[PDB]
Amino acid sequence: APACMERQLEAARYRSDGALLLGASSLSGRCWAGSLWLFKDPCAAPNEGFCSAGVQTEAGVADLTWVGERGILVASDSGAVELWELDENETLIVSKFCKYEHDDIVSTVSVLSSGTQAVSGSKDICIKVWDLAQQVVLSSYRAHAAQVTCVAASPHKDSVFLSCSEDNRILLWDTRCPKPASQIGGYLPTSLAWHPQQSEVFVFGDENGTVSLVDTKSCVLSSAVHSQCVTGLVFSPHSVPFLASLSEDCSLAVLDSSLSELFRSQAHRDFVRDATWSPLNHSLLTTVGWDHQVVHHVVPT
Amino acid sequence: RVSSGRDLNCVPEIADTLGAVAKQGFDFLCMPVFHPRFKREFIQEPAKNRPGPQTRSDLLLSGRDWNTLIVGKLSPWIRPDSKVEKIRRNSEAAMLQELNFGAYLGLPAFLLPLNQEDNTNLARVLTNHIHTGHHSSMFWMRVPLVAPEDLRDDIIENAPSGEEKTWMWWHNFRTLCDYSKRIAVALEIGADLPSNHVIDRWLGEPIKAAILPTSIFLTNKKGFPVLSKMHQRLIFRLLKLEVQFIITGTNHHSEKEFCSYLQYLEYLSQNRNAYELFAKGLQSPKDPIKYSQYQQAIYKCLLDRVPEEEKDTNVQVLMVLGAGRGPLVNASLRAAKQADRRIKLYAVEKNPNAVVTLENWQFEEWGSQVTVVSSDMREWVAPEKADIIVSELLGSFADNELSPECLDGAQHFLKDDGVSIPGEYTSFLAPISSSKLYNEVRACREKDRDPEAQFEMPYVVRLHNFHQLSAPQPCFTFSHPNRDPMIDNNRYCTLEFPVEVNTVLHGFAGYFETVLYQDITLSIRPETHSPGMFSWFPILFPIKQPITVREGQTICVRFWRCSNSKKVWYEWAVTAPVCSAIHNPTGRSYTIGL
Repeated sequence: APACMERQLEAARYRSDGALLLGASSLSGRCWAGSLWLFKDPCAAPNEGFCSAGVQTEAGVADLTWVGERGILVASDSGAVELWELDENETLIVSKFCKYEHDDIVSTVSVLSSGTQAVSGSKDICIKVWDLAQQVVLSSYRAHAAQVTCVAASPHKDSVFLSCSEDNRILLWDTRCPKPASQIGGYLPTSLAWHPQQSEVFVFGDENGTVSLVDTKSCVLSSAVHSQCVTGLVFSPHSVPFLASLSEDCSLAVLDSSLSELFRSQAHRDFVRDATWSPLNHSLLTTVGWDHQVVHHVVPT
Repeated sequence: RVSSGRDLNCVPEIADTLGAVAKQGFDFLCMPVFHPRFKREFIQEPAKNRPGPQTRSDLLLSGRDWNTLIVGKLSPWIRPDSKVEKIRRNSEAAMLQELNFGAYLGLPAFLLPLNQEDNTNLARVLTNHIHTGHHSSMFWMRVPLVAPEDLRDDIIENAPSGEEKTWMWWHNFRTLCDYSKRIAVALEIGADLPSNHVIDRWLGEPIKAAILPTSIFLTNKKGFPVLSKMHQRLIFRLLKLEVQFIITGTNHHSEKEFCSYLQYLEYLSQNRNAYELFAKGLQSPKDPIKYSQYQQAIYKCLLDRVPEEEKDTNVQVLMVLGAGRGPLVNASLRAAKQADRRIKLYAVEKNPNAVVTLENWQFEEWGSQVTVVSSDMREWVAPEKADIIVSELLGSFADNELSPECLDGAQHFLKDDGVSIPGEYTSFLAPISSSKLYNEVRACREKDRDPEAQFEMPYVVRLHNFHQLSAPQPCFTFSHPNRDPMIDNNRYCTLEFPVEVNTVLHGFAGYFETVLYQDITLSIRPETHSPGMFSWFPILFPIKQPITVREGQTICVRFWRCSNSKKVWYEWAVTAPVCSAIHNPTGRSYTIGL
């Protein structure tokens, strides 16, 4: 297995049995290569020797997500989307494929609700849609005018995903339609999250730190939560979910449907990159950052 | 041969990338000095105390590799013209840091994205870095031919100036950076191209690189990438401007081993003249094609002057004013052999350094047929009256270099039946846009003179990096001999040139046309350029402050040729659409001395 890991952790993604997945990359140093690390224990992280499996990549790692259970999908620095299988005992990681279909960095990646297909947003303005079983791209929609900062596959409808970019556009997509995209209503959008139950309504975060709740049919119920760029909006697995918000302010604020702040963690020394609620304790929120800390926050509810 | 490079935003290790890159034949690598996702905070606590190194250390490559094989890239997260105060000020500081590392490394050039409408702040950060003693570096502003807001797909549930504004982003950048010589354009091509009327303008810019995405390349029937013909023409022009071609993107032709895209540039650069070959390398004022046309003219005169039965008895008197080293006298003699006619010849030069050469010619080759006069053509009290006076007192601008004042001075020893060669010449003007010639004009800023007088004086040049806005119009006509008494070479003229498109005007280019004799013409006018004649280049007349023009207007320019017994000079002024100060008044910057 790899002997070493990188400092700048960029992604965190639980799965159903509570195992923790980290994407880690060298955002400095001689080698900007990156690594994936699977932990059966979120508390064993980030120490290399206590993991269950992990592998080095031949290029950076910007984002990742779960394809089913025995697979991982990876957004590379190299303008490519990599699908990595797990071994039988999940002690090893194996490339399902690596494909270079972007002229620039794969900024974000999301999987469609059926698990067969994936959407890869990017800085090379064209968004693309992947068939993961055939391992080939079916569609390439160059609708934006700038870097697509973030996207969000719908949690109920397989053909639907969101997209936002530095052009201030916020687009709802439907790959069944002939002109798939449609626009949703001055500061730029940074990250998006669908509400997992109100499938037609979502939230967005902007560089000014304002957080908003906006419906597909519509309007900006919002609050000035953060001071700096809201990198991620993540929804808990409750029936009544709690909206985690993590920012470049090095702080973590967790919200509810009212968008009023319930909890604030300034424990991180640098940018919080990702957040993922654990399935075995719905009060427990795990975060990672470029300060290399792996933190588990337990939230009063 | 073509020069080329690779635009990689991912560089895991520099020796691995530069190792596989150079093997594919690229001359250089465009890469970022800091990781493009590695955002940095400077104003905001607690992030500003980030431990560790901020980038890959410069020791990994030798100083020769940095200064020659590498080009920098500004990080995409940098929006120094963002509206948000905290996103702006962190973004000003990062740019200084990525540019000063560009200096510390010794990089030859740096790539800076221009894609927004407003780039006022980005220039200030770059205006403050130029004035730091860092001259070993260049700035390649990355601006596309077609904006991202027009090349996109129209697949959105809303409806989709608009073609030229990719330039106005740029002209509003360099104007803010005072037209610095250290700022150049990397022109990002895409599959959709504008009309050729715009391209002809863009090539007036300092295009120093061309960025070619792999996504424009088609696939030929052999499976290899090619460009459709509307691109290949543009690249043929870019090659003439000697730009460096940058292969942005990734292998869409995944089987072909990405170097195939470079192979086609090394194909087009082969399969595509002597004026460009002879010319090479601005200057303030062996061409046998130019002298033959004098010879054929003399031949066409002597047969017209001398009937066929007077060939042996008609002594035809020629005066070769401005003989110099005597090539026109060899021609004046060769025409007589070619015409089989008797001529007596008075070669006139003042310059003793050349009379030494003529006098040697007289004794070695020409014999007593050739008289030489050491006194000048305006002083010499001649014994006999010329039937012909032959000359090249011409210049790049025909009435320059005192061809008229000398010939019309040497008219009092010309027969009344006589003719003059060149008998007529007419100078021609057209406006031009040239951001590179303008900077080469400012480069003449010279101590111990008025620092704006370099614009009140012309410059001879092989116009290469220039765009022409209108067909040239005749400015000044002279016909010799002057059939009239007193009337003077002091002349006034006005010209109105239409305009098609938004463009700056940086001067007016001088050409000329001359009728040596009937239907025999030397000329460097482009639409009537003489073949293989390259002795006389065009000239450039600069203006004090460039003029930014709107389509549908007219460029109205006024030139004067004025003189006294001592000095001769030009004055010029643009008065429509805007008033430019009358240039070179009273010869304060330029004269051609009588």
